[PDB]
Amino acid sequence: NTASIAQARKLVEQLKMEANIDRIKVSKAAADLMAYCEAHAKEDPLLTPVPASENPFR
Amino acid sequence: CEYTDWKSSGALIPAIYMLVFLLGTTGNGLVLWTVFRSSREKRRSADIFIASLAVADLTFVVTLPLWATYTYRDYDWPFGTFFCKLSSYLIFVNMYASVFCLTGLSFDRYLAIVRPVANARLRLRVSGAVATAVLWVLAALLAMPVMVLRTTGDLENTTKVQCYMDYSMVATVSSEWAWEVGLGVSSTTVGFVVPFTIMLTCYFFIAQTIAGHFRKERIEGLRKRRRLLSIIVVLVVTFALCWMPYHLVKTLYMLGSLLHWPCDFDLFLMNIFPYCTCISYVNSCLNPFLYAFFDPRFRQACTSMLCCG
Amino acid sequence: SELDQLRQEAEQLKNQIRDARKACADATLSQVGRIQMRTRRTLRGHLAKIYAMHWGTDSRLLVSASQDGKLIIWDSYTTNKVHAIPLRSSWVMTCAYAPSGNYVACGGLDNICSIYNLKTREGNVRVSRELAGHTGYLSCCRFLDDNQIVTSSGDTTCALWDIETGQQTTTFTGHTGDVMSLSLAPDTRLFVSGACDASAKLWDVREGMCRQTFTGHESDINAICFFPNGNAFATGSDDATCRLFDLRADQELMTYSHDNIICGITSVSFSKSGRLLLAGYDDFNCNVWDALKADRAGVLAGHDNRVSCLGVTDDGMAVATGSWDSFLKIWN
Amino acid sequence: CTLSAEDKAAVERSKMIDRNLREDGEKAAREVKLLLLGAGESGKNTIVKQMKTGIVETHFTFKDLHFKMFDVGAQRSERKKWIHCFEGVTAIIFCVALSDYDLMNRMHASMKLFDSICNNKWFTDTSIILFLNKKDLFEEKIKKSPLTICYPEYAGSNTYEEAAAYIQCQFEDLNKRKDTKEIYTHFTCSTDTKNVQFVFDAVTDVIIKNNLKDCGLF
Amino acid sequence: VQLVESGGGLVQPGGSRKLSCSASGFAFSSFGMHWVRQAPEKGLEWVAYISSGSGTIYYADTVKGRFTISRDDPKNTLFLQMTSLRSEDTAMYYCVRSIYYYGSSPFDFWGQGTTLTVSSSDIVMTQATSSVPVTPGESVSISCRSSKSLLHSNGNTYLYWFLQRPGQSPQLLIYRMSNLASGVPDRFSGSGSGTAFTLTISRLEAEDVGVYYCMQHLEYPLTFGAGTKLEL
Ligand SMILES: CCC(CC)n1c(Cc2cccs2)nc2cc(C(=O)N[C@H](CC(=O)O)CC(C)C)ccc21
Repeated sequence: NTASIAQARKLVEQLKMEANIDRIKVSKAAADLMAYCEAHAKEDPLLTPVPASENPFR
Repeated sequence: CEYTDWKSSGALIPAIYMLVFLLGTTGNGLVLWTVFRSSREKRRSADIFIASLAVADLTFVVTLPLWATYTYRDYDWPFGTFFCKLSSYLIFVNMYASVFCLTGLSFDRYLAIVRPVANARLRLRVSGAVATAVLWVLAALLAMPVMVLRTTGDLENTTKVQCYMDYSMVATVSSEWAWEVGLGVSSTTVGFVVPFTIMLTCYFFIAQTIAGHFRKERIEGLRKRRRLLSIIVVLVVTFALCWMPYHLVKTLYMLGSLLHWPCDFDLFLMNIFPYCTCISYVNSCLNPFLYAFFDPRFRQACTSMLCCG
Repeated sequence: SELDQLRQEAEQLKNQIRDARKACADATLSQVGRIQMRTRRTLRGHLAKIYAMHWGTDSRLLVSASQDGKLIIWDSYTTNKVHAIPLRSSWVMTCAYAPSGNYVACGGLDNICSIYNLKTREGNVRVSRELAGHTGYLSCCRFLDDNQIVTSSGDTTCALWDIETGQQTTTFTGHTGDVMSLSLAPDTRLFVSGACDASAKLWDVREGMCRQTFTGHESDINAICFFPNGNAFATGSDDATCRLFDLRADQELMTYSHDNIICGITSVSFSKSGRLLLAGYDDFNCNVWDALKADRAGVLAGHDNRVSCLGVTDDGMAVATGSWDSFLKIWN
Repeated sequence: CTLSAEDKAAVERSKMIDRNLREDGEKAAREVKLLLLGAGESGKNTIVKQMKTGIVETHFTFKDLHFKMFDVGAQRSERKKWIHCFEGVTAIIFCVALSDYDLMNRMHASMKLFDSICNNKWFTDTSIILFLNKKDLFEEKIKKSPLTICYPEYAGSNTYEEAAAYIQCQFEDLNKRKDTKEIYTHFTCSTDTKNVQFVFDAVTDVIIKNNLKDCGLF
Repeated sequence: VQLVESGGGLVQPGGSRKLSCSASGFAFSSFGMHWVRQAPEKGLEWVAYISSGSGTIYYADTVKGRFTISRDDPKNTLFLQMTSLRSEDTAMYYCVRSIYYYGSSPFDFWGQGTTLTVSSSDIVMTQATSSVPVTPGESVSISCRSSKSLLHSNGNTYLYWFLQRPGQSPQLLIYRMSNLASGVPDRFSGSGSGTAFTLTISRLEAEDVGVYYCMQHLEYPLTFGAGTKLEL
């Protein structure tokens, strides 16, 4: 049959599309991920608990 | 012929009473601890009775050191009237509640085992919490004459304070014998004869059901068929052996009052009765092993909690 | 024949991807003190194992689903039941609350995603649509908007559905194992899907294209959640590890594991800052991880069975957990 | 107190929801849940028709006991990702055709499936009701095709009573937890009348035995 | 969604009548119900309430002991049984739908009413203006004051606005002080302090001319202001 050849081609085309990606360096990505967390740290009640008077689930 | 205290009873009864106190409170204590500490939504539908039974048995033995003291002293009661009444009432309520809890388990087991798809709508209406609420109220009322008539006093030929049922409070006439008899008979009928009849009837049918459905795969089927029928006989026999001599001696002693028996019968019944009482206490110490820790999953639950906290 | 020539090209491309990623590995993420949450609310009412839970957008309502055949809409502040919805199929694996608060999605072993209308003239809750068309169980569903829902199933595919017409408009294929979970990007443009191939894929919602494939688990991925800014994912699997992936680097960035965790992960979620990663396990509890360090930050204990689902409110105020012990709990 | 007029009303609504959930729960608690498993091209269709695409649910009533059977065929997906959803069914009904012995033979596949379910961690305490199907076909085939085709060690007569008993034993000995579950075996065919009575009786025994554990007699 | 009242007409004082209110088009058993009365030349008065499930019943103290409210869910029917009727009871009686849950909108459907003729520490609210001359396209502000704060500790303000067009039963416009009723256009909006409230019509249409009512729903009895008429 040829069905298995067509399936092998589908794999090749998908991998080619993934091979062709402009990838960012990890040092930069890690730094940006950290920057988000620090910038919004003050906004997160599970990290920085809310005073009881401001807590809807008191 | 007077009264003879086989003498040695002044050491043996207090010693036995303190022993059943320690075994009874430790045993029931672990059951209540295990029952209230483990997950509730994963529990077996037996635990309300196991808890009620452990409470009745624990309370039944906890005031016992007052009676051990009374008996050790030569029937000379310190503490006074409030304690004769409180202790005696608690012993009686719990004597009734424990028996009713055992009867309740037999009935719950009957409904669950013998015709489980027919009785499903009955168990929801009479089993568990409904039964527990009723037996505790029923026990509280049956023991009520004890709080009313139990008093203290000191006879001229004794000169020691003794706890006793007064009766003159309700019988200022010769009819007094009828209060002594009516209360003893009512207590026996309700506290032993009726509950025992029910426990026997229920276990009989449970046992027929167990034998009938455990005849296949004659390795596992026989091990389970033998283990189950064996415990049923033990539960029935243990109950009767422990309570029967308490009710038998009490009944015979009353009969000898109306039927003028030889003084030797009255002295022997009076001297043996404290042992009959010690024997009845045995169920408070064995019940944890017959009904809570029989089941290996409970034994495992208790062991896991003890090994962790 | 051509079959081997194409398989050889595929292996060469796999290595180009490997090396392109290796080339970016000039750092690791590794190069919060203690978190102690308490149960504030316990939601009682389900009579069976809870498989799914989802917070609404007002941070007050919840929808949860269990095998007792019902969905319950809960008031998380008062514990009141707002609605209870009978299901046609008791084998419900997933549910979702629409972002508008108008609809609820639900389904499982019937291979159908049902859409329920919570705001009707009659006062009751009705099924508006049955999105039939998957051949395997529905493992996860999430709404993009009132007329669009994203589903994943046991037939290895994901789909974008047009609710009003009841049609699949886009089918997303390429996973080889059952697909276990979905997570939508904050802007709805991208999906991430986890599967029993021990890999995850990033999908372009508007096209049906798979943009990236993320590998690295030793076993099935059961749960995925997006990091709040949309550039990273956290996954959880049966290999008892959570993993953080970088969408711009096309790399694993960090792993979360411990020697005493040998139980699977059933659910993952992030706090608003993305600093805490929460994961539900088969140990009947939830571990809170420091997402940027991989230290354990704390433990949410209190369930008597497997924690099946987690969620964090949009305002970051609370964590809801649900389990097989039939209860939901709200932590803070 | 402390509630507004509308919160008191919201609470009353919540309480009515709880009442209805409890009543529905009590009804569900009295239904028998059966999971239907088996070999392909076997008796599963025979059993459902005599007793009476995603998961298929069939309802039955017999001797006032209400049953629900769940057919999980069609769902050709990974079993490990959903079979736990049936933890808690009263019993599993498993279908094997006796004729599978000379058709890897179908009988080998049928035993493998049985073992995967029987010894599954999610079904540790769940009993199995096993139907050995098409016994009339089996007699017609066994007289020409001996069981040594799939069970080389068999040295009995090639007839239904001995060969069928042999097959039953081969399945019942796949039970690695005889202390927790029983296998109920019935020999049936396309034409029968007793399959419903059999499931009913097997279920009644399962209910009694589960109540012995629940009641603490274990 | 429909409610149809009956049992009207002339009764002599001291007599009795029953109003029925047949419901259809909705899940009747899930809604509580209210009776609201309107004397021939007056505003609205709350009379009685029955909860869904019939757990809770309230009456105005102007009718308590003479009136009985009851429902029959299987027949979708709401009854009001009135005895010892007074000339004071001459009024249009409206059957009103109300469901309570987080996010619900109570009093969103009124019937048409039945006219009954009888021969011969409350929170109260003031609608200071009885009438406002208006033209189409004009911006109209309708005010209302309360004797008590309608803002509760739960954060909600329990103020409802209704519009009664000539020849029609009242329509719900706003159900939370600032939360607009379904089907009502963006022309309507509102706000307030908890004791002082305003209903705003950004541009008046000819079709919106009528009497606007302010209703309190914090505590029972429920109360209404006199009503403000727009004249166009
Ligand atoms: C409340 C104290 C306990 C004893 C620790 N106590 C119970 C409760 C228990 C039942 C089983 C274990 S404990 N019942 C009791 C009955 C008598 C009693 O009537 N004595 C008769 C006195 C007389 O009539 O001369 C003589 C006998 C021969 C009848 C005395 C004490 C009893």
